[PDB]
Amino acid sequence: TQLNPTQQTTQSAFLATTVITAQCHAILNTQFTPPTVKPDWFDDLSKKLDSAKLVAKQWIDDLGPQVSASIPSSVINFDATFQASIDAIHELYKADPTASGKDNTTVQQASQIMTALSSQVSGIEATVKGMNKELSDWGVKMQAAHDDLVNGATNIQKTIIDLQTDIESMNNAIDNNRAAIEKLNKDLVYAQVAVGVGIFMLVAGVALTVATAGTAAAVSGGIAAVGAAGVTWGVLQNQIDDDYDSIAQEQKQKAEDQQQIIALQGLSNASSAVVSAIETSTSVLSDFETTWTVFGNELDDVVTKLNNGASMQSIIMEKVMSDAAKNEWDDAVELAKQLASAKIAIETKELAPAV
Ligand SMILES: C[As](C)(=O)[O-]
Repeated sequence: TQLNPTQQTTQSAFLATTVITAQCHAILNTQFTPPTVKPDWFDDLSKKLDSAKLVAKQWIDDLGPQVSASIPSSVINFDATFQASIDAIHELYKADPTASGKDNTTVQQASQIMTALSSQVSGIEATVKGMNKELSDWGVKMQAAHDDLVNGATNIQKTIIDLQTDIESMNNAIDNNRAAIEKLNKDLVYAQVAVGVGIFMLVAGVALTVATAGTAAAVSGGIAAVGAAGVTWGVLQNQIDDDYDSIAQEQKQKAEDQQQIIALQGLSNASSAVVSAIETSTSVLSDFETTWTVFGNELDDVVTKLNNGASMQSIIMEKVMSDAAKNEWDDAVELAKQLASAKIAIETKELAPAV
């Protein structure tokens, strides 16, 4: 069975911010080690990686947990007043089911109940919008760091005239792998069934050189995918194998220092993935804001109707007052509670393509 509209935007928004977190961890799992003879460009490119890692940590340590928690708590924290409000309206109707007219006290109370509930929705709208603005601002900083890393690698790669053909091959495989991993994550974000509570993050370094992480001239690109009880470590290995198997063979033909230069775009695999995840999050956070805006305007419509002389009878038939809406809301709250307490596992490994 499928997610109802409020469930869908709740879950999608939350999973998308969880992908940002996963890819920030992937940035932190990106690394490279100088060759035995450290070249002119190493320190400056390393600083650019450090800058990307710094921005990643701001999300992991501060902004991320706050944005991600705001999505379910907006639903959870609205529940008590929403229920009491709808119950009060039902009770008003039961006591005076023919009440109509702006001077009728039942109408007046119903109007005041829905006006106050709408004012609460407007506050929630602003809260979500503010969160999406904080994400936006942070994402500008991450984009800057990403662009600087990309451009740094690109300029270095231009200066070694012999390797241009191998760099092209590596960067084709890198683009292929990025796209494949991105699809795994986007598929989850946009899934239309309940993900459950077994949500996890798979974070890998990917050897792009013969030299393993920590040894001279090594390059380790980062990848991450979110899944739930569908991503697996075996799936990630088969993709790495699919995309990089041939590059791993080619890299063995090259000197250690050369393999490193060929792999330098890998240092921004993780940050390109974070940039994509920022894109997706901004979109589904707008969808989530829209969930609240729609609801707010529905309540406003009830207020307008009452003030123009509508009967309570006409109001009790509206969508917001209906049994279906109550049951969808109740299901959205439950979904949101499960997300808010979900304990998201992080598993970290170092992977290499096949030989
Ligand atoms: C009451 As609602 C935010 O699920 O439309």
